Amino acid sequence: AIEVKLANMEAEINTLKSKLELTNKLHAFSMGKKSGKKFFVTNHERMPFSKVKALCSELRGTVAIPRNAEENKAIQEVAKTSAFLGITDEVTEGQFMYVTGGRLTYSNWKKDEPNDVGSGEDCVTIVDNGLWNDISCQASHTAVCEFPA
Amino acid sequence: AIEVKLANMEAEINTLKSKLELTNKLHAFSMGKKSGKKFFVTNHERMPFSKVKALCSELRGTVAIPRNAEENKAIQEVAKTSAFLGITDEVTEGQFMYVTGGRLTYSNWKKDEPNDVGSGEDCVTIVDNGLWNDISCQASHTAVCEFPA
Amino acid sequence: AIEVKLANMEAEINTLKSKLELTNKLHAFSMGKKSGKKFFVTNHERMPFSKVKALCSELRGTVAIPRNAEENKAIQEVAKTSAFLGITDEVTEGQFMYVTGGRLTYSNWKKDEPNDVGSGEDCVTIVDNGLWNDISCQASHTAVCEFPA
Ligand SMILES: OC[C@H]1O[C@H](O[C@@H]2[C@H](O)[C@@H](O)O[C@H](CO)[C@H]2O)[C@@H](O)[C@@H](O)[C@@H]1O
Ligand SMILES: OC[C@H]1O[C@H](O[C@@H]2[C@H](O)[C@@H](O)O[C@H](CO)[C@H]2O)[C@@H](O)[C@@H](O)[C@@H]1O
Ligand SMILES: OC[C@H]1O[C@H](O[C@@H]2[C@H](O)[C@@H](O)O[C@H](CO)[C@H]2O)[C@@H](O)[C@@H](O)[C@@H]1O
Ligand SMILES: [Ca+2]
Ligand SMILES: [Ca+2]
Ligand SMILES: [Ca+2]
Ligand SMILES: [Ca+2]
Ligand SMILES: [Ca+2]
Ligand SMILES: [Ca+2]
Ligand SMILES: [Ca+2]
Ligand SMILES: [Ca+2]
Ligand SMILES: [Ca+2]
Ligand SMILES: [Cl-]
Ligand SMILES: [Cl-]
Ligand SMILES: [Cl-]
Repeated sequence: AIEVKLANMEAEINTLKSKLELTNKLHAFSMGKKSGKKFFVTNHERMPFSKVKALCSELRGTVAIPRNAEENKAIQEVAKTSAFLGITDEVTEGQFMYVTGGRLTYSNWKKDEPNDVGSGEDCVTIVDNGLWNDISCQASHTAVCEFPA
Repeated sequence: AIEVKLANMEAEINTLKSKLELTNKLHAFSMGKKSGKKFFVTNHERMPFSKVKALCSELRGTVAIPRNAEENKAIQEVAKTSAFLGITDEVTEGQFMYVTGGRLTYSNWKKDEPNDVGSGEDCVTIVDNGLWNDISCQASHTAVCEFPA
Repeated sequence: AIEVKLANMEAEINTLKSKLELTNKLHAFSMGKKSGKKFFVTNHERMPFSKVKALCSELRGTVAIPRNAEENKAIQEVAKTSAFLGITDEVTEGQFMYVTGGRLTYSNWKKDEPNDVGSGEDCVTIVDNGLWNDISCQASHTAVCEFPA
């Protein structure tokens, strides 16, 4: 009896795990995730980079990072307003790196940017037309997270 | 070994619990939930107050209640059209109360409202410009639910 | 110990099942699901019919099929642009059938359609009028999946 009950429960667990994964798939789809593409999403809340990072991490994602022009446009249409990207030049000034590791491949800087103005600007925001502007990490911008393809 | 399988099952259940909690958090975030703020959702369906209550209750939420101007604006944006609020004077005519209990504090009544017109109006709808009007609970208005912060 | 823990885990599993059902209801409501009505969802991606069937199949739904004018309008509004319907005449030219099986009840063909132009047209797209046109299954149109009422 006990070995049988346990086996049956193990089967119920497998089914439940698959059903949750399905729920996750349907949700991503409803929010616009394209086949074979990363899922970008926002709650339209503006906050400092430290909070965006903590927030996306809490949902098991990361701050949105455009790896090419196509993902840049995707993040642009999701954000609507100015949003932080998971890129900073905190280690060596001018050397932008992804918060998940590695040197910057694709970039879409605005005219006269990055300019590290004032006391300094080590974070990055995607703004109007999808162009980039380095900004203070302490400034508040829209939180956009990315989840794997 | 029975005991080893039971321990694995405890681990599988805990993992499931944590992933479902994550699914709930990601969904709220995608629906616009701001940090430390309750969030609002609607399917844009219009129905009598009693139905809205049942529906929200069934989702472990409650008909939306504006506790301040920010929340009121947020509800207004989600709704898009006239929607019921979790406020009524059903228990004692003239004394509006929250469906979850307590006398109404913050309010945003249109001029000359509430007016309990006709045979009476004991429900409340957020309408044009986000102002409020008491209306018959039997009329159909947009169902908007609120969930905890 | 053994038996008590097993009984607890059974209640844990049942509790999880109820919670996930709850999450699915909340998600459906946010996706726009109207009471007792089937609902349509899209990620706004355009792709060939085969990829639409595959994508909807993964999510345990089916390619959208309008059964009457009301459902046909619902699909139109969700898609916004041309979208494939779960209808084709791939089996027998001239004879449209549902992908779920069966001959065509409701139809909303644009004048002179279906015409199987040029090399051939075995799929159907609901256009920007709500009307239908048979088109190549290899063409890319918006993916709209359907879930039960
Ligand atoms: O110091 C912040 C930022 O200021 C300047 O850019 C302006 C801002 O991004 C914002 O206020 O919008 C303006 C356009 O409406 C934009 O010019 C630049 O000096 C920039 O380099 C700097 O990071
Ligand atoms: O905004 C005024 C009032 O409008 C609607 O009710 C109407 C009025 O009470 C009045 O003019 O009589 C009409 C029927 O003869 C009635 O429709 C409602 O929206 C009401 O709640 C509102 O206060
Ligand atoms: O609305 C008619 C027809 O339009 C589109 O196809 C075009 C026509 O078949 C025709 O004029 O020739 C064109 C190629 O030279 C062709 O694109 C399609 O929407 C078709 O399905 C429709 O029947
Ligand atoms: Ca620096
Ligand atoms: Ca810098
Ligand atoms: Ca700058
Ligand atoms: Ca009364
Ligand atoms: Ca009254
Ligand atoms: Ca009134
Ligand atoms: Ca054919
Ligand atoms: Ca054909
Ligand atoms: Ca045609
Ligand atoms: Cl900075
Ligand atoms: Cl009433
Ligand atoms: Cl074809």
